[PDB]
Amino acid sequence: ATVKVTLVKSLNGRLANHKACVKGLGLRRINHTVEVQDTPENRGMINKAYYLLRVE
Amino acid sequence: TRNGRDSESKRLGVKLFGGQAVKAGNILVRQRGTKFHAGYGVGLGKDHTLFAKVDGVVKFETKGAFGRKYVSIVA
RNA sequence: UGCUUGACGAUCAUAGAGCGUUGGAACCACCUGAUCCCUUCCCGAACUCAGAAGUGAAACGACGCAUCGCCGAUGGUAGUGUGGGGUCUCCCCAUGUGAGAGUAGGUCAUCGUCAAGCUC
RNA sequence: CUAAAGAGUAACGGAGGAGUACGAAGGUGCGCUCAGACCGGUCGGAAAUCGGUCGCAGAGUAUAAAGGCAAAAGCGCGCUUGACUGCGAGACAGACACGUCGAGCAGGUACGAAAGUAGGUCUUAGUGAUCCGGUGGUUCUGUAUGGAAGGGCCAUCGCUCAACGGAUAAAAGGUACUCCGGGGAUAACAGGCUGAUACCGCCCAAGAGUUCAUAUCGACGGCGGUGUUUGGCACCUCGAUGUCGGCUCAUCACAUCCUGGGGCUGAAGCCGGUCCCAAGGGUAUGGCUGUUCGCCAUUUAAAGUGGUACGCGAGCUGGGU
RNA sequence: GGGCUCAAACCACACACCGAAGCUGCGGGUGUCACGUAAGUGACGCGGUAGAGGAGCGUUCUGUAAGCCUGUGAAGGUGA
RNA sequence: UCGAAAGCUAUUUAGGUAGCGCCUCAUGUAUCACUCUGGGGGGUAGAGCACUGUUUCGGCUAGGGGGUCACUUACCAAACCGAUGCAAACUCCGAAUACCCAGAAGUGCCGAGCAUGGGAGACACACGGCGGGUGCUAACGUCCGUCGUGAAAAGGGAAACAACCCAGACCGCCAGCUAAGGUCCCAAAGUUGUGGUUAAGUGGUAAACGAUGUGGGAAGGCUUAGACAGCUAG
RNA sequence: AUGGGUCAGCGACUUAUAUUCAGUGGCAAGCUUAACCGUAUAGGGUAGGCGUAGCGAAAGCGAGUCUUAAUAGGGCGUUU
Ligand SMILES: [Mg+2]
Ligand SMILES: [Mg+2]
Ligand SMILES: [Mg+2]
Ligand SMILES: [Mg+2]
Ligand SMILES: [Mg+2]
Ligand SMILES: [Mg+2]
Ligand SMILES: [Mg+2]
Ligand SMILES: [Mg+2]
Ligand SMILES: [Mg+2]
Ligand SMILES: [Mg+2]
Ligand SMILES: [Mg+2]
Ligand SMILES: [Mg+2]
Ligand SMILES: [Mg+2]
Ligand SMILES: [Mg+2]
Ligand SMILES: [Mg+2]
Ligand SMILES: [Mg+2]
Ligand SMILES: [Mg+2]
Ligand SMILES: [Mg+2]
Ligand SMILES: [Mg+2]
Ligand SMILES: [Mg+2]
Ligand SMILES: [Mg+2]
Ligand SMILES: [Mg+2]
Ligand SMILES: [Mg+2]
Ligand SMILES: [Mg+2]
Ligand SMILES: [Mg+2]
Ligand SMILES: [Mg+2]
Ligand SMILES: [Mg+2]
Ligand SMILES: [Mg+2]
Ligand SMILES: [Mg+2]
Ligand SMILES: [Mg+2]
Ligand SMILES: [Mg+2]
Ligand SMILES: [Mg+2]
Ligand SMILES: [Mg+2]
Ligand SMILES: [Mg+2]
Ligand SMILES: [Mg+2]
Ligand SMILES: [Mg+2]
Ligand SMILES: [Mg+2]
Ligand SMILES: [Mg+2]
Ligand SMILES: [Mg+2]
Ligand SMILES: [Mg+2]
Ligand SMILES: [Mg+2]
Ligand SMILES: [Mg+2]
Ligand SMILES: [Mg+2]
Ligand SMILES: [Mg+2]
Ligand SMILES: [Mg+2]
Ligand SMILES: [Mg+2]
Ligand SMILES: [Mg+2]
Ligand SMILES: [Mg+2]
Ligand SMILES: [Mg+2]
Ligand SMILES: [Mg+2]
Repeated sequence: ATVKVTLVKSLNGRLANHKACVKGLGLRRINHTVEVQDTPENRGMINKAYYLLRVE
Repeated sequence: TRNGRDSESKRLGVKLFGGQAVKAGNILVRQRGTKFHAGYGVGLGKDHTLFAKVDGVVKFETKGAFGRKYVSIVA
């Protein structure tokens, strides 16, 4: 499938690998939405940084 | 009577973990005694250094009648 | 066809220990003797040699038994990564993870190569 | 150990060791298995040597601890010198300099019948760069030439250079007679944070109080408050924030010394004790001492306790410091 | 702080709204890549001390310059 | 345009310097990060008592001490048995994380990686969270690990308030939506809605301990064979 | 905490010689001169410097060389 992911919280002051999880999904700024393939590798980045994202 | 002395850290321990490619001569374990024992293709140094005698991948195994942890090199 | 015995392994206690029963045809052990090879900081005890009168007593092998040992869940609990919160020496919530102990229970192993005998 | 299950990781953190030893305590082949307990046994006893059972590493391993140890890495015996020479794939460790491990090749050995094992010791401490000088080798160099000297190369010796990356071959103090450059990076004063300590209050109540815990006290313990003493820290100030005491002038708090109002009393009265309320006003003079204080004398209704840069030196003093 | 008590407090739930230089909109500049052998388009960027890198302004003198400007007013000064 | 450090090691060194770490530029070269899956070692949190120490009961029993002076125990106590606790320098056990390696998708602002070279700065750090030592689990204390912020970061919130919360400012706009935090007035936005609690201005500072404050819940005793309280009498 | 009463003027990364790296030029297996000469920024002067070969302490050997008993391993070098 394919899932809509939107960054809703700022990346300032997060852990480095949480930022790399948001950066690894293609997200650049707050309220920016990407379309990533619903794959286990992409899901693990969404699950790690769930508190920063809005997934729908 | 008092304290304040210590010796330098010896940088002991496992250098190559299970499934890592090894060349012959590669040091696998630095240890004080034989916490790990030399299995197939693995040599033992004066100071009980475990080193590779053949090329392959590290395999850690516990086996034998004494429950010794062995370091072996497999293909 | 399978069994028994012996040697060597796999594995290293769910495999061990203890207790009890059993095996001498062969194998093995105990056994006989010591001049010969060889041995004892003394001693044929062990090691070694030449044997087969005696015995399965010891040991060993097999079989049985949860007394010990060993193995051991499920559930819960403790801890804990991340995010958040409180009354912030310490805790809680969401999510992920998850023991140790203990409990129910389990175990008197399993497999391979070769040689001899027997069985079918 | 701290050290947070890879490595590493500080403190004038918590504990111990080293500055060696061994030609056997190294190598190898062969062989063996401790400590302790119990029983029996001449001296012999808790414990000596001997025999038996249990024991299964609780012993040993030159030495501190930790990690190891059955192919024992522990113990004995025979023969030995591999505690060899050149090296060295490849790694670990690491700022550098140093450091660690090492298969394998060649030469030459030792032990074993042989496969094999041996480049020191169960491992991790036992150490000191360069310069300079000394000694043994050397096919190198040799200031015209041949030599030599001297130099190079290889081997090796001389540092508690221990402040151990070692300034020199060679080195202690005084300064209130002091001086410069700096620092609030760092002390003394005051401020700040904190509150161990201090002071004040409370909780429990064994006990004292003739009996009677709580009129008055109250052990053993516990909980607070204040900022208030002795401290802790080092945040402000070292291109300067004047110190103790006195004098003058104060201002605030209340945990009240007098006066005012009360409850309880082990309160007959007079006088007290304790607690609650109350901050309006008041709240000594001298001797000694620089004293604050204190002791003393004599008063007073009383001679309060604190904060205010231990109030107050661009207001005085200068006795102390 | 005023003031507040069937709160303007506390507990629970819900729907609104306010709120930044965050995000979006509109206009502009600039950096780096890519496409462009072009003007330019596209994407992503553009807080900053020590410090590194890049690109400029202005002043005096020399050449260009025996030129050019200048008493129909130079430099300087003072306003727009 | 990019953009640190206040670390390690050494230093007659400690407020200096040097190599490495971290910044920048250039050249070259192909790695790197996140996640998933798979392969590893560990001895921490927790736990435990199998070892080493340290506990407390009880049972049984040496041995020691009394009465004899050959027998029996007034009194202590080894071991063992059972129950029961503790430990940074205890461990029969033992996570989560973190770390090492391999393979794989997408995303990297066009690059992350590495190498070589030119130029540095820096080697006084501070606070907050978490794990610790130390201190009194005192200090805006001190010393480590680790992350975040400040340093070198403006804006909004926390009254004011480096280090906390939200968020990272290229410029302009008299446009809109949100974050933290808020919405009676100061002062932008609910004197919003629903159901409760509080009466202390608690809210809007604190403990042991004390109390018929008040709300909810689950039980129990006595009770119209007279409960509790009051009154009369014994 | 420091410094500055204000204004105007002055006031601090320079220069020489050696050198390394970068950029940009000349020439190129060569490149370049110094002193000096020179009717003199020309031209000459090529002594010297760097490069074209390395290894070794060195004698020396040389695309090899050093270590070594070793033509084995290894070090550095050689394919510009
Ligand atoms: Mg015999
Ligand atoms: Mg029998
Ligand atoms: Mg279990
Ligand atoms: Mg379990
Ligand atoms: Mg560690
Ligand atoms: Mg760790
Ligand atoms: Mg005896
Ligand atoms: Mg005895
Ligand atoms: Mg030994
Ligand atoms: Mg001569
Ligand atoms: Mg000589
Ligand atoms: Mg030193
Ligand atoms: Mg004098
Ligand atoms: Mg001075
Ligand atoms: Mg200071
Ligand atoms: Mg002070
Ligand atoms: Mg001050
Ligand atoms: Mg001043
Ligand atoms: Mg009062
Ligand atoms: Mg008064
Ligand atoms: Mg009046
Ligand atoms: Mg007096
Ligand atoms: Mg007088
Ligand atoms: Mg004063
Ligand atoms: Mg004054
Ligand atoms: Mg005066
Ligand atoms: Mg809105
Ligand atoms: Mg706005
Ligand atoms: Mg913006
Ligand atoms: Mg735009
Ligand atoms: Mg920005
Ligand atoms: Mg900028
Ligand atoms: Mg002029
Ligand atoms: Mg930037
Ligand atoms: Mg020195
Ligand atoms: Mg624990
Ligand atoms: Mg990986
Ligand atoms: Mg320093
Ligand atoms: Mg420092
Ligand atoms: Mg620090
Ligand atoms: Mg501090
Ligand atoms: Mg400090
Ligand atoms: Mg600074
Ligand atoms: Mg702010
Ligand atoms: Mg404000
Ligand atoms: Mg309003
Ligand atoms: Mg309303
Ligand atoms: Mg209040
Ligand atoms: Mg009644
Ligand atoms: Mg001044």
